[PDB]
Amino acid sequence: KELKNIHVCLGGLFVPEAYITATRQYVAQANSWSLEELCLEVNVTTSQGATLDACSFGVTGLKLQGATCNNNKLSLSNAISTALPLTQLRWVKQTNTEKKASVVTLPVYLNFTRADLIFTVDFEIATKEDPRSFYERGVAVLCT
Amino acid sequence: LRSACDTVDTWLDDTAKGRQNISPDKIPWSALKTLMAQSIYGGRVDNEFDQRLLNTFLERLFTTRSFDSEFKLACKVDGHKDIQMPDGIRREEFVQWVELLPDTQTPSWLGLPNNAERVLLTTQGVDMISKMLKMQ
Repeated sequence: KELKNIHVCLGGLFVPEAYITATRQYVAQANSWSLEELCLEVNVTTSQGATLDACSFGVTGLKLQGATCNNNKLSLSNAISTALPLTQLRWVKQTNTEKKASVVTLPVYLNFTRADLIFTVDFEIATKEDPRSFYERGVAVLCT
Repeated sequence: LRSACDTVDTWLDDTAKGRQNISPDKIPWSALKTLMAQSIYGGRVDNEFDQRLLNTFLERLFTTRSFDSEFKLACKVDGHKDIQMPDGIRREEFVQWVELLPDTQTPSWLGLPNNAERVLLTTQGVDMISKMLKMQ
């Protein structure tokens, strides 16, 4: 039971993709749901060591490429990598309400080569930032 | 590029049935974009995020707005200036526009951040020093 409360560096794990599936399988088991019925909500904390909800998991070492995260609202940045202190991966019942016209889906790659996709995160953009500009600038998240 | 040129000619000839001036909104934008999204430049893509990037450029560049006077090929390359769509109706006008492009290309021309070339340029500059030193 202590496996759920421990923060995990996804880069350190040998198979980071399997951890994402395991957390998805963990939440659907308690709520008697299917894995397809869970969408991944992402929350980024200012500092590590925050309140961990039952359906939430703490991940460390995620690096934001080409953007900055402030209050769960991405803005385009001219810096290379921005460290995310602690990312809470929360699994919730899917409500299939489409996007929100200010949401970008960011690939999460294992390392800088971007040769291996781990999973996908959804963030809400801020100001008038065009989500298409995020796509063109190659905004992504690195596990290590 | 050749396949895309054949596709452009095939579908433009299909719509403009031997006519002199086809309306821009009657150009088969859906046919051109989809065929390039899926088959031409699209068949090589094995990544959904690279596919989305390919779709983003095709959706921005192949519309009726491309025939407007103030169409914008790229926006804010150097923060203030940006690249305007030439108002040409003949091939020679477009070739003149290409020849008048400045020699100040930055990755912002491509939609990339301008820092994308910083490491690549720095390595080449050191590479030039190493090559010059070796030939001494």
